[PDB]
Order: sequence, then structure tokens, then C-alpha cells
Amino acid sequence: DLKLPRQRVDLVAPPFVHVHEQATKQGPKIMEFKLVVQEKKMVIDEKGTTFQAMTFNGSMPGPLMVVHEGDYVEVTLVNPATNTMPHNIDFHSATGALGGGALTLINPGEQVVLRWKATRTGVFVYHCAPGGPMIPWHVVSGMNGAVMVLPRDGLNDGHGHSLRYDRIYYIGEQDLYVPRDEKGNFKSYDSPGEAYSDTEEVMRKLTPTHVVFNGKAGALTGKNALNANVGENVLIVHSQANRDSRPHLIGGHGDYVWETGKFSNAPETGLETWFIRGGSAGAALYKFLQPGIYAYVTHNLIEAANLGATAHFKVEGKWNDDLMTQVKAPADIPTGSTNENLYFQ
Amino acid sequence: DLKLPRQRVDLVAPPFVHVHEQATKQGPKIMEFKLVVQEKKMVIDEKGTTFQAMTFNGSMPGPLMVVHEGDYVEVTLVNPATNTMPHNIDFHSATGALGGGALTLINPGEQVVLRWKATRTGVFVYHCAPGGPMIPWHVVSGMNGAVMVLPRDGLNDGHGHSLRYDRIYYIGEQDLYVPRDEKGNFKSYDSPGEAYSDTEEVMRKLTPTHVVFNGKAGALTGKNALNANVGENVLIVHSQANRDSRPHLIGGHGDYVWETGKFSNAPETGLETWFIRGGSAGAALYKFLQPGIYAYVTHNLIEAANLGATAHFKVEGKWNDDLMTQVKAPADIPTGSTNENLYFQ
Amino acid sequence: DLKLPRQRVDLVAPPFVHVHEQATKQGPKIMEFKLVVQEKKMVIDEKGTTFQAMTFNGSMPGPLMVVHEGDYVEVTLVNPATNTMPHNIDFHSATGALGGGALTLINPGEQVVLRWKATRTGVFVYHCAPGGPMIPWHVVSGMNGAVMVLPRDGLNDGHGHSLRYDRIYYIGEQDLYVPRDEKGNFKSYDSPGEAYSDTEEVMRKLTPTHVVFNGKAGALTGKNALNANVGENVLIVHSQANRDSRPHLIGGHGDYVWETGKFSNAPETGLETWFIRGGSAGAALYKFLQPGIYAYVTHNLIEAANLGATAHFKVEGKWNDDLMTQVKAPADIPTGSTNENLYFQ
Ligand SMILES: OC[C@@H]1O[C@@](CO)(O[C@H]2O[C@H](CO)[C@@H](O)[C@H](O)[C@H]2O)[C@@H](O)C1O
Ligand SMILES: OC[C@@H]1O[C@@](CO)(O[C@H]2O[C@H](CO)[C@@H](O)[C@H](O)[C@H]2O)[C@@H](O)C1O
Ligand SMILES: OC[C@@H]1O[C@@](CO)(O[C@H]2O[C@H](CO)[C@@H](O)[C@H](O)[C@H]2O)[C@@H](O)C1O
Ligand SMILES: OC[C@H]1O[C@@](CO)(O[C@H]2O[C@H](CO)[C@@H](O)[C@H](O)[C@H]2O)[C@@H](O)[C@@H]1O
Ligand SMILES: OC[C@H]1O[C@@](CO)(O[C@H]2O[C@H](CO)[C@@H](O)[C@H](O)[C@H]2O)[C@@H](O)[C@@H]1O
Ligand SMILES: OC[C@H]1O[C@@](CO)(O[C@H]2O[C@H](CO)[C@@H](O)[C@H](O)[C@H]2O)[C@@H](O)[C@@H]1O
Ligand SMILES: OC[C@H]1O[C@H](O[C@]2(CO)O[C@H](CO)[C@H](O)[C@@H]2O)[C@@H](O)[C@@H](O)[C@@H]1O
Ligand SMILES: OC[C@H]1O[C@H](O[C@]2(CO)O[C@H](CO)[C@H](O)[C@@H]2O)[C@@H](O)[C@@H](O)[C@@H]1O
Ligand SMILES: OC[C@H]1O[C@H](O[C@]2(CO)O[C@H](CO)[C@H](O)[C@@H]2O)[C@@H](O)[C@@H](O)[C@@H]1O
Ligand SMILES: [Cu+2]
Ligand SMILES: [Cu+2]
Ligand SMILES: [Cu+2]
Ligand SMILES: [Cu+2]
Ligand SMILES: [Cu+2]
Ligand SMILES: [Cu+2]
Repeated sequence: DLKLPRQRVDLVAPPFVHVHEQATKQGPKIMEFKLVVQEKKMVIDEKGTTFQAMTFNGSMPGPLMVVHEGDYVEVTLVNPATNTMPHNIDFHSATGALGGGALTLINPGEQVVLRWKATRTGVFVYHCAPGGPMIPWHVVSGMNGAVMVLPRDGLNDGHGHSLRYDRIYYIGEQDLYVPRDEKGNFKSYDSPGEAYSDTEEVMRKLTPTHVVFNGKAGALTGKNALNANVGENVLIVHSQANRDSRPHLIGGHGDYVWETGKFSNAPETGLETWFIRGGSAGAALYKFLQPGIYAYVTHNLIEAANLGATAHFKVEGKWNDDLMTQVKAPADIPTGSTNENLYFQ
Repeated sequence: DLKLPRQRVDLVAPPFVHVHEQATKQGPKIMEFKLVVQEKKMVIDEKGTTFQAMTFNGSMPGPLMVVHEGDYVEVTLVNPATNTMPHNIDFHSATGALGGGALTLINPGEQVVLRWKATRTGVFVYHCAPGGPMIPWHVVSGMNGAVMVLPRDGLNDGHGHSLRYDRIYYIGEQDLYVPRDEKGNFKSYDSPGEAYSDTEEVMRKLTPTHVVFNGKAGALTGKNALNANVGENVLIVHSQANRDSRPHLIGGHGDYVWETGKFSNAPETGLETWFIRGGSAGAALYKFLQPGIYAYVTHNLIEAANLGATAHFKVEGKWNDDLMTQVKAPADIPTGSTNENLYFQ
Repeated sequence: DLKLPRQRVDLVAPPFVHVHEQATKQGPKIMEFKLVVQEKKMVIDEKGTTFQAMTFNGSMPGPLMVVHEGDYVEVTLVNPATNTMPHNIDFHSATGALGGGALTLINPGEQVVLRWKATRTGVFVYHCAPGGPMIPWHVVSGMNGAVMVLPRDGLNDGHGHSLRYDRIYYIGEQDLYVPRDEKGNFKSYDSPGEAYSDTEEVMRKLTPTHVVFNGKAGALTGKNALNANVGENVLIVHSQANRDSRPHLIGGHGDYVWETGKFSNAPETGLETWFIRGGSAGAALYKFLQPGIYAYVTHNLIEAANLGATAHFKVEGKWNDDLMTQVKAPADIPTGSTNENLYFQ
């Protein structure tokens, strides 16, 4: 009889995060979460390609859950009767029973309640894992998200100093494997089950057709760019449940980065690009110092520009010409430099 | 005239490890090992696909060798007359002569004796490297293993505390490149030499057809699952001589992980998934806290489930419901939750 | 009005590095550099395959720039009128305006001057990034290099001890995506623009046709091998602007390695193989202890041996038989060992 107070949590869709505290004086709680599996067709690129997705709570990625070390996490996983196949959930944050997967298999029309103790700090992947070849297929169909287990005293730099974020975003990256017809056009299917055989053939060759943030090419650009302001310290949680990624903030840095994502380790400082090993989450803090657009990418630039994996930040504030300035705008090349410039051919 | 006592070592087949000490009061020794190259056809998957393998001591991976810092490692490498081509050995643990490869080239019917000083602690790859295109081909045909050079005082956590394992397993991961015919069926060959040209064509495209532990899909499952017990601290050495991997213990963690595999560095704590850069070995300690089956995978789940790269641990002991419990078994979704659940579509 | 002394820098072609100091007593300077874009056909492999390359200063990689923390870096970027398209430059070392790219777009016949403050220590990638799909294309056509921002007191080991190199080399690794005809032969084009569509198709499948150091297979072998001597501490800077790499010095180690490349972090010690995440630079120090040839590779050995990614060091000095020796040259296998050797089949 676990005799701890209960605390409900209201999840929100990525890239935003439910309300939470960093440092807390609360004691351990039973933190109550609900995830509802949704099988649904989704648009994944700017040309309108559709996909038979499988998700937690209707999004790719599933929502970020936030708890503190020593909390107990009680998850009600629901599999609506309109879905077509069994699902479960594996928390990489949890200990035992294949992360929970061996205790959460549910058919359409069922729900189950799992409790796991948050004994390990960091950001962690969660994902569906029904068994055998269905494990990769459910994951790369969209059934993955992340959970953050904060120390009770919040984050620190590993050298005795507290670190605090003013804003948090969760960037879930998804590798997708979309069959093509003989002409090269992406194929559409009327159900996930119908897509499976052709999709497995693409999966086998290990080369995604799309690599996207928040479920679709362009999802976090334009009207949906991520907002920030000069002076704000922003935590960027990045997950990839199946395949490596190399995040980079174009025009910025990672001031403090937990590449492997685990807060019992000191973060690395001043990174250009970091590395999220497939099957994990990591996190980076950065304090914005300049206004403007920033692109946030995986720095395989082919994947970023051509397969979907670019987000934007729109940062308001005043430009700092000490950090960077255009000394001279574009102008003619002086003819007096001709010889000198021939040495650099 | 190196005047140190000699100590023979009797190698055993992976994933087990020859008898050794962690901390030792022995002084430096000439540690004597023998490796015998074996070219042999091997079954690599559950459908019975065969492969012309090339191995050290008849296994994929070659056996784990264990010594201590400051030992000298005297290796007799033997190339039986029934083999068909030259072989050698490169120790990433060693200094000079291309790791030993430039001193160990032997034809069928020859043996050679190499000695190297174990000046660097950690787990390290060893592999054949005859020269030019034969280097990748011999490696991805199976000619790679690992050596562990322990500190004399055993492992520590980088923060002044000793770490000791109760059990050790060596997981060698192998990327394989098996030609297919026009219909997609894997092709068989009567000798390694006959397989070479078609195999190089597959290698060139950098996408393995199989990714296996201990030489074959399913090798470390079923009857050959890895045994452990709740309370035991288990060291899991993982190597990959040619290609990256991202190990994960499903239902567990890496309590202490040397991702780059080198014991002069403190391990990272509490990892979900780690990263073995191709051409290296790493190691993870984990103390089992729950009984049951665990899967140990590379967390490209396509490779794990569909190309062969899953092992199992079978852990005996008592379940701990404080760490994880099924609060409610699968049940109907209440109709009273309909509206609420519509917000998660 | 930034009132600091100016210091010109004379760049040199990789793998060599312009003259510089490690520790310095100079105060902050405006360090003046010029890069001139060159579009040019280049030979990329030993069979004479040509490529429509795009470069900074005529080389792949672009030259290494070296400054100290707190310097201001004033770069004149020149786009000669004989080139065919716009170019710019993004410094991962810089803060704001997409690393400089949003302030440096120039047409053929133009030059621009950008200044950025070197507030972050480490080795960093710089690369062209005109916008959209041109970003990966310009990068994988050769438009990338690196900049090193040294602490003013030079490098240290993270444990209060200075580290100093006697020699520095910059190894830029380039993934190339060369179209083939129906027979498999590489195709030639009369301009970069003409190559683009076919090249993008290769890029999309994420598998390079070539992986090269210093712009071509064999560039840093034979007459162009890298020289060193026993006793010298050599810094090896490695960059990869678009794709992961796993450097390894065959016969050596990384004594001190900044895998993520950022000197505010302590280096790792005694690595066999390290990992350069695509979009970054890293660096390794190694003190040579044995003479001879060393190969320096990415340890995907297929890429190293078969797609171009092998360099050599030629190290002069005296062999140390204590570290490694051939105890017995190749000889017959004794018939007295037959039984014993049957246990290793
Ligand atoms: O609009 C952003 C911004 O809001 C300020 C309030 O004056 O801080 C607010 O937003 C940040 C970013 O979400 C949060 O960290 C604070 O909790 C919240 O009060 C502010 O500086 C400003 O102009
Ligand atoms: O059967 C495993 C198990 O054996 C015990 C002995 O009582 O420890 C033994 O095995 C472990 C795992 O190999 C080793 O570390 C010990 O050296 C060995 O004595 C035990 O707890 C038990 O039931
Ligand atoms: O020829 C290499 C070598 O040169 C010595 C000078 O006696 O050092 C010189 O070269 C190294 C490697 O570039 C530099 O670090 C020194 O600055 C330079 O003086 C030497 O030991 C030797 O035989
Ligand atoms: O990529 C193969 C080839 O297929 C075509 C259609 O025949 O386009 C497909 O692939 C493109 C790259 O992924 C997508 O942009 C497009 O949506 C898809 O139809 C050809 O245009 C292309 O050359
Ligand atoms: O994968 C191509 C295609 O080949 C076939 C046989 O024609 O199966 C081959 O590939 C499968 C996936 O690797 C293997 O399971 C099988 O052993 C091999 O024959 C087709 O079944 C498959 O669609
Ligand atoms: O690789 C496909 C096939 O193409 C051929 C020419 O028809 O060779 C091409 O590819 C080789 C491997 O990349 C290169 O060495 C060569 O330069 C290129 O023409 C065939 O020889 C090869 O089997
Ligand atoms: O003996 C079964 C106990 O374990 C259960 O968790 C799992 C269920 O799938 O049981 C084994 C552990 O031995 C599996 O590997 C899982 O870890 C518990 O819920 C429990 O009630 C059991 O007593
Ligand atoms: O001068 C040859 C000495 O080196 C030998 O090791 C190798 C042999 O292949 O020799 C060079 C080093 O210069 C190669 O690169 C290897 O390191 C030693 O065995 C030795 O006896 C020599 O004197
Ligand atoms: O308001 C424009 C200011 O920014 C300029 O740098 C860039 C130019 O492309 O401007 C925005 C920042 O808001 C872009 O994202 C870049 O960072 C400066 O040169 C400056 O003069 C401006 O005032
Ligand atoms: Cu599912
Ligand atoms: Cu998982
Ligand atoms: Cu061999
Ligand atoms: Cu090697
Ligand atoms: Cu350009
Ligand atoms: Cu970049």
C-alpha cells in the first residue's frame, strides 16, 4: 500500500511541455499520467505525403512527461476500440519487465495501469514494443516520446552550481520509411496493417525516406517556429528512439549539454554539435545572446534540408555588434588584389 | 631478455571469459595466449543462411583476452594449412607496427609469436588486417575480437571507489554483407575467395544484411540466453570492429559505462543507451534489481529485431513491486472517460 | 569603434597549418583572414574520377584558421567573378546570424567582410550555407573547413597540467556523392549546376560514393604522407561537416582526445578510436613512441580501404622492443601441437 499523495498531470502536445517545477520542496508523489494510443493517417511532408501513423496521444513525438527523482509514475495506457492492433509501453527510465512493456500489452478496447519508480535522473525515451518485428515497426510508425526525471534540487552544472531554464522545448525526431512505387512516388495505404509488408522492406535497408521533427517536415517552422528572447536560457530536449542524430543550433551553441541525457553526469560545455545515440534522449541548455532566426537541425545537412529535419527559432531582442557584425557589405573585389588572390586558387 | 614470470592463459569461447582476477597482487607477467585462425562455413540466421566466415579460434567474435596493466602479452598466432589465405593480427591495445599487423603476417602452414606491452587500460578491439581491401573484408568476415587490460587494482568509479563485477559477458557484434541473387535470395559460395567479389559490392553500399551477436541471429537467446541473478553486478563488454552500435539493456540501465572503453576515464552513470563507435570496445556494469527476461539490443530496433541483433538475459530472483508494478491489469475503458479521452486524439 | 590592434594571418593549405602560438601573452587582436571561393573540377580518386567541386581557397577541406579566445576574427570572403553561384560562410565558432551566413551572401564578383568574436574555445567547423537544399549541396561539394580557438594559456589536460604539441595536422574528411550511369560508371559534368540534379538523387540515399581526406583518395599517402618523429606530440584536428566519422591511428592511440572538440571540457585519455559527430571538429594529441608507418583511418574499414579514407604517417626513429617485438618470425606449426590446436576449431 503505497501511501504517498497523488498529483495529477495534464499533458500537452510537443514541442511544449506540461507545467512543472525544476527545484521542488515537494516530497515524493504518485504522479498520474494518461496516454491514449491513436492510430491515424498523418501528413508528413510539404508535398502532402500521407502515412499510417501510430502515436501516443495523437502526436509524433508523444508528449514529454516530467517528474522528479523518487516520484512514482502511474501511467494509464489506453488503447481505443477504434484502433486495430495491440500496443504497450516501455519506459527507458524504469526498472524491470522490459521497461513496462511486459506488463502493458493491451488490445483495442482495453486500458492498463503501470506504476514505475523514478530512480534514475535524466531525459529518457519511452516507446511501444509489442514484441518481435512489431517493436521497430511501432516505433518508426511514431510510437515514441520521452520522460524527464529532474533532481529535486533542479539541474546543476556538475561543479556545484545550479542551472535553471526559462523555457523548455521538446524536439522529437522521427525516422520514417515510406514505400515508393516503381516510378518513385510514395505509396498510400488504407490502414497500418496494409502498409506493413512494403514498409518493412524499406526499413530493412536502414535508410529513412523522411527525418522529421514534431511529426512532419516544416512542423517547427513558419507560423510554428519556436519563440524565444535574448537573455533566456532555453532547455532543448531531443529524442530519437531508433536512429542516431547530431543536433546543432545554427548561430548558437550548447552551453551545457547532456549528450547521453543523464543528469548524474556533468554536462559538457560549449558544444557546436552534439550526438543523440538512437534509443535515447539528450538535452542542451543555451542562453540566447542575439536576436533573429536560428535553424535547429540534425547536422547531416542532407537530412536537415532535404528529408525534413529543420526547426526554427525566432528570437526577439537587440543585435550585439560586439559578438558579430558585418564590417563591410557586399562590394566589388579590388583590382589591386588580383595577384594576391591568385595564390588562393 | 625479458626476465618476468610466464603465465599461460586458456581461452574460452564467447560470450564467456577465461578465468582471471580483477584486482591482483601479482606483478607483471608474460601472459601467454594462442589464437588459431579458422576459415569455415557458418550459419548466420534463423532461416539457415550460410556464410564463408574467417575467425580467430573458430568463433565470431574471437575470444576475450584479459590481462593487467604492465603485463606483456605474448600471442602465438597460428594459420592452419587447411586455410586458404594469409592472416595477421592488429591489437588496438598495442603500440607500434600497425598494432602488430606488420609483424604477424602468416601464410597457411605458419605460426608467429608477437609480444606487446599492455600499457593502456580498457577494453580494445583486435582484428585481422592483411593490407588494402583485405582489411575490411577479413574483419567483416568475422576476424575480430577484444582484449581487456584491467588496472592492477581492478576497476573504479573515477571518484575513488572500487567497482567489482560478479559476472562478465563479452558481446561481439558483427555486421555482415551477404550477396543476394536477382530474386533477393542470399547466395552461397564454396570458399571465401569465391565470395569475395560479390561481397565487396555489398560492402561498398555500407548497409549490412545481418547484424548479429556471437556470430548468428538468435545466438544468445533461448537455450543460450545469458544467466544472471538479482543482486549480481554484471560487466557487459561490447565490441564492434567496423561499424557503430548503440547498446541498450531493455528493462535495465548502464550503472557505470565506459562508452569509449578506456578505464583511465571515469565511467558515465545511469545511461539508458550507450554508443560503441565502430573500431572499438566499450563496457557497462549493471546490478540486476528485478528478475525476468531482459533483451539486450543495439537500439536501432530494425537491426535488433529484423537483422539479428538481440540477446537475452534470464535473471532469477524475486520481483520488487516498489520499483515497478502493474496497478491494474487490462480492463475496459470507462464510458465516463469518453469526453476526457477525446482531448488526446 | 573597436580599438584593438590588427594582426594579419597568412593561410596555408591543409593538412598544414599557418604559423601561430599556443600559449600567448598577446592581448586580444582583430585577426584578419581572407577566404576566396573557388569552383573547380578536382580529381577525387585513384582511377581519375573527376568532380565539380566548390571550395574555400581551392582546397578540400578549406584551410584551418587559428586564433585565441577573446580575439575578433575579421574574415574577408571573396567570390570571384568566374564562379557561377552565390556563396556565404557559417562559422560554428560564432554567435548570431546563422553563424555569419545571414551576413555573408555574395554573388560572383563580390566580397564581404564579417567580424565575429571568438568567445568559445575548441575546434569548429566552418562551411557555406546559402539556403535550403543548397546548404547540403555546397557542403558536400567541398565548402567546409575548420577554425581553432585556443585558450590564451594554450591547451591543458583538464587536471591542471599544460599540454603542448610539437606538430599539428588538419585532416578534413569529405563525404562525396558522385552520380553513376546505368553501367555503374561515375558520370562527369561540365559545371556544378549541371551536376546538381543527379547529385541530389545520390545525396538523398545517404550513402557516399567516396569518403576522402584532404580532397582525394590517397591524398595523404605516398609522397604526401604526414611526417613525424618518435618523441613528438602531434595534434591531429579532424573535421566532418556533414557525416559522422570514427578516427583511429593504427598502431597508436589518442593520448588526449576532445571528441566533441571543445577545450573547456577535459579531454578523454588513451582512446583507441574516437567519434566526430557530423557537423563538428574534434582533436587528438598523441606522442609517437615507435617509428614506422601508421595508417590513420575512419574505422569503418570499408570506407577507409575502399572509399578513400586512409592517411599515412611516416615516423622516423628507433624501434622500442620493450613496447612490441616479434618474438619468433613465421615458422612451421609443430606437429606436437596438433591435438591441442584441435580444441580451437
Ligand atoms: O514573453 C516572454 C517574456 O515573459 C517574461 C515575463 O516578463 O518571462 C515569462 O516567460 C518566460 C519564458 O516562458 C518564463 O521563464 C517566465 O516564467 C515568464 O514569467 C519576460 O522577460 C518577457 O518579456
Ligand atoms: O549460481 C550463481 C550464484 O553463485 C553464487 C555462489 O553462492 O556466486 C557464484 O557465481 C557468481 C556469478 O558467477 C560469482 O561471482 C561468484 O564468484 C560465485 O561464487 C551465488 O550468490 C549464487 O546463488
Ligand atoms: O625535423 C623535425 C625535428 O626538428 C626539431 C628541431 O631540432 O624540432 C623542429 O620541428 C618540430 C616539429 O615541427 C617543432 O616542434 C620544433 O618547433 C622545430 O624546432 C627536432 O627535434 C628534429 O630533429
Ligand atoms: O525519388 C525517386 C523519384 O520519384 C519521384 C516521383 O517519380 O519523386 C518521389 O521522390 C521525391 C524525393 O523523395 C519526393 O520529393 C516526391 O514526393 C516523390 O514522389 C521523382 O520526382 C523522383 O526523381
Ligand atoms: O529481401 C529481398 C526479397 O528476397 C527474398 C527472396 O526472394 O528473401 C530474402 O531476403 C529476406 C530479407 O532479408 C530474407 O528473410 C530471406 O532469407 C532472403 O531469401 C524475398 O522473400 C524478399 O522479399
Ligand atoms: O560499382 C558499380 C559497377 O560500376 C563499375 C563500372 O561499370 O565501376 C564503378 O564503380 C566502381 C566501385 O565504385 C569504381 O571503382 C569505378 O571507378 C566505377 O567505374 C563496375 O566495375 C562496378 O562493378
Ligand atoms: O513471477 C512473475 C513476477 O514478475 C512480474 O513482472 C514480470 C511480468 O511480465 O514478471 C517477470 C519477472 O520474473 C517478467 O520478466 C516481468 O519482469 C510481476 O508483475 C510479478 O507480479 C511477479 O511475481
Ligand atoms: O627498422 C625496422 C624496425 O621495425 C620493426 O617493426 C616494424 C616492422 O614491420 O618496423 C617498422 C618500424 O620502423 C614497421 O612500421 C614496424 O613498426 C621491428 O621489429 C624492428 O626489429 C626494426 O628494427
Ligand atoms: O535587425 C536586423 C539586425 O540584425 C542583423 O544581423 C541579422 C542579419 O541577417 O539580423 C537578424 C537579427 O535580428 C538576422 O537573424 C541576423 O542575426 C545585424 O547586422 C544588425 O545590423 C541588425 O540591427
Ligand atoms: Cu504500438
Ligand atoms: Cu527501447
Ligand atoms: Cu584474416
Ligand atoms: Cu583497427
Ligand atoms: Cu557555397
Ligand atoms: Cu553547420
